[PDB]
Amino acid sequence: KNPKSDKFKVKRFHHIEFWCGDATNVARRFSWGLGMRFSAKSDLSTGNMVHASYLLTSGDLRFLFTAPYSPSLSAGEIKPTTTASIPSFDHGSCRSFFSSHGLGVRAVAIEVEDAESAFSISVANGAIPSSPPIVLNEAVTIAEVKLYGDVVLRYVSYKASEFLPGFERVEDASSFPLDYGIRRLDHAVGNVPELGPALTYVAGFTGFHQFAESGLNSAVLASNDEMVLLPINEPVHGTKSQIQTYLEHNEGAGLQHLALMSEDIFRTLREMRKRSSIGGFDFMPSPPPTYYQNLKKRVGDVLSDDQIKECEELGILVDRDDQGTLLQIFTKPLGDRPTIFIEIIQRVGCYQSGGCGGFGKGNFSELFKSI
Amino acid sequence: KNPKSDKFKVKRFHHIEFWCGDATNVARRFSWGLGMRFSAKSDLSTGNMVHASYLLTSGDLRFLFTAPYSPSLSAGEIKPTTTASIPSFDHGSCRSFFSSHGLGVRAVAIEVEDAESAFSISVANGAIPSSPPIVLNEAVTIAEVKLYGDVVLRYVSYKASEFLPGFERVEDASSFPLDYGIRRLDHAVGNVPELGPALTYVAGFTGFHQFAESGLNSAVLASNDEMVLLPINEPVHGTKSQIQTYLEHNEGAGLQHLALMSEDIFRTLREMRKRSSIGGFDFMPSPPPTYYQNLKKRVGDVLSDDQIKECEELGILVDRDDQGTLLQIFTKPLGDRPTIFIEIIQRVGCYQSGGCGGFGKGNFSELFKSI
Ligand SMILES: CC(C)(C)n1nc(-c2ccc(Cl)cc2Cl)c(C(=O)c2ccc(S(C)(=O)=O)cc2Cl)c1O
Ligand SMILES: CC(C)(C)n1nc(-c2ccc(Cl)cc2Cl)c(C(=O)c2ccc(S(C)(=O)=O)cc2Cl)c1O
Ligand SMILES: [Fe+2]
Ligand SMILES: [Fe+2]
Repeated sequence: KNPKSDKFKVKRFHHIEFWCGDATNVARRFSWGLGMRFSAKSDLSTGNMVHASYLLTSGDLRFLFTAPYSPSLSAGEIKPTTTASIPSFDHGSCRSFFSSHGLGVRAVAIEVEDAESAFSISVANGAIPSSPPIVLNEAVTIAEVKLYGDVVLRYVSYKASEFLPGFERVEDASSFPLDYGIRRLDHAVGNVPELGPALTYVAGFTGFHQFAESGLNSAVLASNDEMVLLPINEPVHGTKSQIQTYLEHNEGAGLQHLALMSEDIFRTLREMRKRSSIGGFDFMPSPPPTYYQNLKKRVGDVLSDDQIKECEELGILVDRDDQGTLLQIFTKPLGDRPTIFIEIIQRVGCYQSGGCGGFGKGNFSELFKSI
Repeated sequence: KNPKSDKFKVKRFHHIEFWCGDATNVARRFSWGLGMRFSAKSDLSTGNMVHASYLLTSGDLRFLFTAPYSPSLSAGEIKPTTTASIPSFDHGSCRSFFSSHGLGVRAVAIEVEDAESAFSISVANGAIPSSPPIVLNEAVTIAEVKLYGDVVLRYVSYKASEFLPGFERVEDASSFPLDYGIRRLDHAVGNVPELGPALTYVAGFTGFHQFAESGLNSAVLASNDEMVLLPINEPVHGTKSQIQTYLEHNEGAGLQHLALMSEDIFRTLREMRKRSSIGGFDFMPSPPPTYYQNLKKRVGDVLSDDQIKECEELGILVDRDDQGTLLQIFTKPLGDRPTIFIEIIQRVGCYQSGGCGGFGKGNFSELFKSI
């Protein structure tokens, strides 16, 4: 069942903010690799003396890339006089986050009905406050609470093309319209040392209900309509687990993978694979000959032999459950450390029902099986 | 005149090493933007638990991109037991360099006859030692001395496709052969607060001879054959200077620009300009209508009206001196801060004579003039 126990009104995923060393180069790599458009900016050219922030958009998915300038530039500023466009930004936290964890997701942003209320309620139910609700230009309100490790859950809300006050639109010869068909964030997954408490903490302050060898135990938390999915993994050892390997290279808990829905996974993967070796993203090694042999018996009704074989061409993995089918594939790590990666997905069956077709639990032993 | 006063035998530029936050994304941006090939690597996959280093090559130009992993990975190592492939690497210095200056050049590497001797001699003539000569796998010897700010002059020497011991070749489906025609480093320029002492210091320890409004005073230091060019600028104020603007955003002295020679500047600029908005590098605003009108009188004999107008198409600036002509164009800053940039050049007239045609001093008042 889905209890619908949300403690405050949640709408949709709103954006993912990466904390980087140099925002410019990462966005520009991400843009070309993922087919994402340069749509907004906040930096020196827009009067921001604190941080450089660049927004990539594709359909409704928004990726934000941020880095700190020399503190010397804003040394005359105080919070009340700040030129930062994201009031929660902190030079030390960012440099500290980036030193300890490397390129990674700092904030999972969700749009809510009233972020002020979202923050209060959440903190009343045990959330660790990170940034208090700030009202920007009397139009947008943001707040932040701790999610897991140094990742924050960011609440955004609008009085109601615009990202945020202070961000300028790139509407231009500077924003080419790349688009490899990716459209929205499906899920955002965290790696933590202990699942239970992570779950109890997060479920405790949001009201998100459990949508709930491998080397992992996982659980999925979700909003009332199940359109915000926030899964969490923990490792398991002795008889290494790949979640532990993440925790060691990441220096503790963080965001593991960003599942990005595509309106056509075949075109998305043609386009992304054309660019792997030329500035884009590499993909995990393709499953076997045989794995494409066993899909013939199990996805039949979903997929004609033609649509199948072309999964074999693009290294797409398939899985299924009573509610539907799902097409997925995984990138290699996005940066230097073997930590955060990206998943490209498309769900068949089920607006459509959030979480349609599972998350590929099936694929594990059915890749395996083909070797 | 050129005195030929080198204190030790110098051969050619050998490589430029950038210190980055995340080496992976910068190399991958640089590769696509500049038409440079992924040729070698040293990282976790090659057994390097200390740093991730990725080599871009184009003709003879080598760009190296390096970043630190979590120190936790090599906590059991001591210098004698290190898995670093570049023995001079230091986790703190790198993170400290990167925090203070942001994306930038850490090392200007020159190949010498004997780096051990190069280091001793230089330190005997007043160089500030940075890293002592280390012999790698009984084949290559590197040493480092301070150049200016936190930039080091790196001496490399071979017992004699290989970069260095410990670097693996990417010879593969992983190293696509991009090539927009860039072939070698022409010059490497530093911005410092005071020109005199910088010059006296550097000229003092190398023996490099002086090959020697704007808002700057500059001087060019050069090797015996004048194939290694190491120019230095200082600012001038009151009656801001753009060198001062660099010094403020960079947090002091550093490397200003990398002049990259192309075997065909028109093809290099077609290819680079195709990619500006799609993961590549942006170029400074093109000079006027009129500037292309005045080239008609002054480059005539060098360039037919056809070859000229196509400078106007690509925003290429031209300049000249008795020894020859030179074609040049400048990128916008390569990273977040308005600091380091790249120059694309091609020299006509003058093997060819190092420094043929000047550095574009002429272009300054002749851009100006066209506005
Ligand atoms: C339940 C949840 C939402 C957290 N979830 N669980 C997985 C998942 C499944 C299996 C393994 Cl090993 C690891 C993960 Cl993270 C998961 C995956 O997106 C997933 C599915 C399959 C595989 S693969 C390529 O077959 O082995 C890898 C991953 Cl990472 C996911 O979302
Ligand atoms: C002598 C030396 C080797 C250091 N050198 N000097 C310049 C130079 C010339 C003029 C100004 Cl303003 C600044 C620099 Cl750095 C220089 C340039 O490569 C150069 C030439 C022209 C212009 S522009 C586009 O006309 O104004 C800008 C630059 Cl950055 C250069 O190498
Ligand atoms: Fe997933
Ligand atoms: Fe130059």
